[PDB]
Amino acid sequence: QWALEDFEIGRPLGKGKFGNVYLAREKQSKFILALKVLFKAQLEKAGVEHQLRREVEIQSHLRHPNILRLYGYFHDATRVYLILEYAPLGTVYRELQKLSKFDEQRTATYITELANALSYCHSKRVIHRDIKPENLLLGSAGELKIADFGWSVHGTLDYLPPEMIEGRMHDEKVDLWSLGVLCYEFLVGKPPFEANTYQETYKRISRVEFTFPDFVTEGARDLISRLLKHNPSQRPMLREVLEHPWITANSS
Ligand SMILES: Nc1ncnc2c1ncn2[C@@H]1O[C@H](COP(=O)(O)OP(=O)(O)CP(=O)(O)O)[C@@H](O)[C@H]1O
Repeated sequence: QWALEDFEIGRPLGKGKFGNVYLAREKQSKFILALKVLFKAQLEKAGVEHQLRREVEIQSHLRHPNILRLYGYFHDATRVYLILEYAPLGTVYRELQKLSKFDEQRTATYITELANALSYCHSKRVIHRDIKPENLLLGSAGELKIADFGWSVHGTLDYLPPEMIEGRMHDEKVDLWSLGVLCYEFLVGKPPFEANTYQETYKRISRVEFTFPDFVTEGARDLISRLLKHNPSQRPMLREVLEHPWITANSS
């Protein structure tokens, strides 16, 4: 379909696992996009050549103002290139280092943008493992865009919920956990179950051992508490998140 020839490639936007993401421009149209290079090599030799074909396909056909568009793809000798919407304000990760914590307005805002993006994603039966802040890009007006592609129906642990590490059966509730983690991390500046070892983060996640710094408000504590429940069934539905004294008081 497309080829390396169709694009002027520019500066590096960052390094991924299996290659880098370049800034690029389609020549006939001068459309500005991102162009993700993944080497066939470290997909062959990591057992994922299968895995991405599925994520692409899932991604290939879903569309939402807060989900990163995949436009298309192609390949050459030993490289595969994906073709992405380009997010100019980078990752929420950098925004979080640059700022350390987020105020309640922006935090509630991002959680709204996410719930939406996710409830739409629920409406078509899709889900999310790698739902973490380095996988959250910011668009030209300042809005979230999920950029991790994420699965349908069957690693650092900070963002995994209990059900996925104790090896159990797991459903859309997984995303509810992620929002609690993401919410906590936006406000506090670090994930609720952070540790220095994989093996402690497990106990910490398994039991749901987290505490709040003094500066975190009764209303946030409540939402985060509702979201971070060991039993998945006990966690809310996304509409209850959206309509929540706190979210509602603080979003845009
Ligand atoms: N579409 C885009 N627009 C702007 N910047 C992007 C982008 N895609 C990627 N980047 C930048 O390049 C980095 C590497 O890409 P990406 O994060 O997708 O790699 P990756 O999936 O292999 C590892 P992970 O998903 O865990 O971060 C991103 O963290 C981001 O800084």
